[PDB]
Amino acid sequence: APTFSAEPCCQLCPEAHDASRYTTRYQQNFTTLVQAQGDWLFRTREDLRTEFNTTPAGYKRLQQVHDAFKKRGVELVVVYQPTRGLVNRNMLNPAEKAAFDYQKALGNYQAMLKRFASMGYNVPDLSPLTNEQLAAADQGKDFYFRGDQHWTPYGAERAAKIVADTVHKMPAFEGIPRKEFETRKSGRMGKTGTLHNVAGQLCGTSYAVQYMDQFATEPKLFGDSGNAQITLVGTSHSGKNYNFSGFLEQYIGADVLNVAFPGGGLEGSMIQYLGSEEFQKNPPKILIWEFSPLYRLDQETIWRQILGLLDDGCDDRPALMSASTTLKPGKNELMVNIKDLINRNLQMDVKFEDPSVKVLQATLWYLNGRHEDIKLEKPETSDTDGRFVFQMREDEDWASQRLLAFEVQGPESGTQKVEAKLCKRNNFAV
Amino acid sequence: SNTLIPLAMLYLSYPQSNAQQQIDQWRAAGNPEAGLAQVLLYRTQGTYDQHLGEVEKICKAALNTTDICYVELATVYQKRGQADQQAALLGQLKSAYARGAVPATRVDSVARVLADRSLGQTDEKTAKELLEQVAPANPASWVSLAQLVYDFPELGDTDQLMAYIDKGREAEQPRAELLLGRLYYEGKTLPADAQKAEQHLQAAAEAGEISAHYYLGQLYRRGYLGNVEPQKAVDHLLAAARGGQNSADYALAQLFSEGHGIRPQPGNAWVFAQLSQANPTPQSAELLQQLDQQLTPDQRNQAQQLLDQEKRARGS
Ligand SMILES: [Cl-]
Ligand code: NI
Ligand code: NI
Ligand code: NI
Ligand code: NI
Ligand code: NI
Ligand code: NI
Repeated sequence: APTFSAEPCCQLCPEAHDASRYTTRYQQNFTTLVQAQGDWLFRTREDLRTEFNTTPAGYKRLQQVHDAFKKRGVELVVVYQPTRGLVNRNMLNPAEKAAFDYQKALGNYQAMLKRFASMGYNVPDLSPLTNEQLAAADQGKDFYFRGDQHWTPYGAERAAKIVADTVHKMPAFEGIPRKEFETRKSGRMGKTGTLHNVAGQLCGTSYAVQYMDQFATEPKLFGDSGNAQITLVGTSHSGKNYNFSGFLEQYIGADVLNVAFPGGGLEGSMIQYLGSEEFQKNPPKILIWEFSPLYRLDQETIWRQILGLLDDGCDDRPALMSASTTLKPGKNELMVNIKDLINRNLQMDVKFEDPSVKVLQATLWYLNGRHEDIKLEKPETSDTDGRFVFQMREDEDWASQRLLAFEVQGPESGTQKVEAKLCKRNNFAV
Repeated sequence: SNTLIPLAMLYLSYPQSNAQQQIDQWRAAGNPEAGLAQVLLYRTQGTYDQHLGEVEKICKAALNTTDICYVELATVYQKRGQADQQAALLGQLKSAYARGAVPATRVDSVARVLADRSLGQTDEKTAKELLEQVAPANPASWVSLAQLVYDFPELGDTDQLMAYIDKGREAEQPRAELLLGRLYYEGKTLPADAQKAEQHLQAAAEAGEISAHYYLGQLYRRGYLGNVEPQKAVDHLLAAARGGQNSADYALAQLFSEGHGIRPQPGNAWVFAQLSQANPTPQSAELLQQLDQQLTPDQRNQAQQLLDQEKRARGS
């Protein structure tokens, strides 16, 4: 006889619109949260941006990386994720839907894709997936999770179809063995989204878990396969949770070696793979690289490492100077130079005996006390190689400065074995 | 005669009248249904597990006149781990069913006793072999087989399980719809499919099973279909509770407390935690105390009003 009713709770509190409150570094990727239909939230600065550009130094580095891979015999397929705003604007509430300049953001996103294409990169055109309006039969299969930054598996599959179109038109795909695959629903996942968590602690509220289908891809006498000739480098977006590499195998029709891992960001997965012996003994014909507009494309310490690695660091090569030392806490002088060691012709290769070393903090000493302080950090979300490879600095006048010494900061306590070689670069050969 | 057993059922079912001494008089007087009556006394007073040896004596005496004792003996032998006596009993039961002396449903109930994990170590393979031999003459046992294979995947894959459910869904047993709903709900022998779950659970709930209501309530509460549906969750959980599922009440108290997309309402959570106390748990009373300390006296009084108005569920 008595009636008991229940209500859906909790529009974003007005206090989350206050940019003052996103103080920590983590919170800064969410500034600011806005409420949309259902419990869709959006981050204004990252999801609703209209600008997809980098600096000229960035474009020059991207061009060099393309050309260096090409000399190693690798073609690159750039998967440049369109934003949550670009794809799911139609879930916005009317006010934000009318303030978001989708035509400008669409044009600038397409322009950055064309820029990538201009440097030689193979660029699958993902703009047709923006302005998503799902068919009635696909009502719940949104490109993005409502309160999280990752695509759903359905978003990944849709991107994979276009990527496979690009790969089939590629001359490098010739000679790559073909293989059939079968992809099936395998289970269900529940996502507590990052946006919902940040919202929840800003407003003292609570969000429902969003459930989503998981998928799995299986290969369907001498029918076993050799080594992959396509490699996928990427972030958490390419991890097991969303089956991006499964869908790529399914629609390309070929094996795909997946070396992504969460927390790798723009360069972690790439740096770890380039240092690997898999890449140096079985370099792929096609490397698919997955990232998004979230990452600055003008960090010089990233590309000095990627370019050093594309030249194979310092091995199979005469050393100019070498060190085999036990670091102690404090400053440790590994090498002291006579010979005219010109920054623009040099690279450093540093391996720690202990593979758990994630940080290299060091100083390159030049004439009259001019010094470069370097700090290279490996991701803490994957087993990494304890190896740091980097070209000397070449911007401004640095390219001509002569190298005098190299020192390395020791551990807070204990001792650590390290080996360091200084060598000349070759021109990205074998 | 059907005389002493209904009379004992009367003397126990409403003690407005000793019963053990009346059974002892009927036994000392040598009336053959005395032992069945005292077994009934054991079951109703909750002492059955304390007198298993005498249950065996009585039913082994009465077995050839009272086939329900086939179920009783089996229970004893499952409780006390007696595989030898169980083999002998099942041999005489297969014989009796061959001779036409025992109906197929009695075989079905014995098989379901053999697979009752709550009795000790089960004999699920023997259960399957009995059910498969009486299923052609007793279609309900198809569903029994479907459930057996479900609890014991050892004995059959999902294709085998579905063959059983189809042979039984010819009789369109509502239990079959309930089993399909649970199969798509629980994601145990198959990947979970919330839509197929919802469909088969809806079929089951329209046909009788209030437990389908519990599952539908949980389904709308969590949002496995993609969205939480608060009112549907409340309605279906409430129907389950009003039908005799205790876990429903606690569920509702959780629903009105935890947020997670449903607006917390402390008073109604209170009502349902109190209802959940019928079979209390630590978590039950702990939620009840937190909620109670969260309310004001006027809120508490209005909540007591709904509580009393809901215990006014005639339900008979
Ligand atoms: Cl039973
Ligand atoms: Ni090219
Ligand atoms: Ni194609
Ligand atoms: Ni993840
Ligand atoms: Ni300094
Ligand atoms: Ni109730
Ligand atoms: Ni919670």
